[PDB]
Amino acid sequence: QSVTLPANSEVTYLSGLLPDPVDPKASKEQIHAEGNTEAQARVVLRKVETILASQGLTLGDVVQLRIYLVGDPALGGKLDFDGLQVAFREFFGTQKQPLKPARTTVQVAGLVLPGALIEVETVAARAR
Amino acid sequence: SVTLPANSEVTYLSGLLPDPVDPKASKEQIHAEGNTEAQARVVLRKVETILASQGLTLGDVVQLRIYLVGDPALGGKLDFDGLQVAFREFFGTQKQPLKPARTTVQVAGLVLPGALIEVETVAARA
Amino acid sequence: QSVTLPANSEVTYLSGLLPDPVDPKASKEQIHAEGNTEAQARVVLRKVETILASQGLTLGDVVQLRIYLVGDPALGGKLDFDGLQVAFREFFGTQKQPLKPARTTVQVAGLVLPGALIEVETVAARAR
Repeated sequence: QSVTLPANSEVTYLSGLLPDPVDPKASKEQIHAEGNTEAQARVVLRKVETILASQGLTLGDVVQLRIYLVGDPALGGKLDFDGLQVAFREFFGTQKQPLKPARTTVQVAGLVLPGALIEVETVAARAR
Repeated sequence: SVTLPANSEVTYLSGLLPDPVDPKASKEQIHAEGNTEAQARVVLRKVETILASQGLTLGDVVQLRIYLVGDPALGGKLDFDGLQVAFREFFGTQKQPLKPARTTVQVAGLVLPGALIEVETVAARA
Repeated sequence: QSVTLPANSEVTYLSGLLPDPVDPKASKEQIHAEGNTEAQARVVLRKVETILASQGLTLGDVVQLRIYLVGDPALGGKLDFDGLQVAFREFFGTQKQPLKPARTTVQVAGLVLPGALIEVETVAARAR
């Protein structure tokens, strides 16, 4: 629905995050990601957690999540939203972390990393 | 461009979709219908209503991001004019003349089949 | 990586910026932009520079850059990330302007200006 930031909030913007290449040491021309949308989303949400934690922030501090999916051929070229929702539910609305941010999921035509099916963009804010 | 004073209270909405043509139909048949003008009218009303339930109006909007899909009924063509027909009913009006920061891009699809528009909103009251 | 704003920040939101059409007075049916991604990104990033300067802001004040690319027909419909990077680096991470904002680059299906290969959306803030 909606999230409201107090005027005393400290706001942190992340770059869009992609899954890790299977070999981060591969050449610029063979660097690529593997896995289906659910697997890749799980990797990317963990990266968000890790980056946020290194700032003293938690997944409960997320105020806005923008998720860009690439269509999966097995799904008629459509975005794999069900795969995404599985991973997303492991990280948000659970008991370790109950909160859910404002979010948006759209199907894009492509991402910069070959084989990547998901990129996530994050805004977090710690009230004060 | 819009500049927020440092005393602003800022609100983020989730992306908003039009309503399915049959919300009780099965999981694979859920879908939206209508052209861009009609679907934009449903979505902008949801934005209006959600904002009102928080004490905010369309004048409080600072950033509108609009994702359009090509219209299947027109062979996948982008119906930007339809969007602008609906959009003008809500913004740049006389009750509230101001214009928010906005972005309109054509995405490949939305999570609701047949949906041609999603709107993402940022609002702030001093 | 990440950019975090103190709660003293004044935040500025720009509309998405497109490259200029090759004939701004051409018909609604022939209006179109030209050039490859690197050329257009250089035009679009300049509009960001110019608009910020007119607001008392600099490119170092940019906190978030969202870049939407259209696939280049000359690239089989692939996004021209290398062209984008050439242009982007003339503007961010230089020696006069060292800062780099949180950014996201994704490939969309289309933009509202035919022939446009890039739109850039900007959020800026000067701390106080």
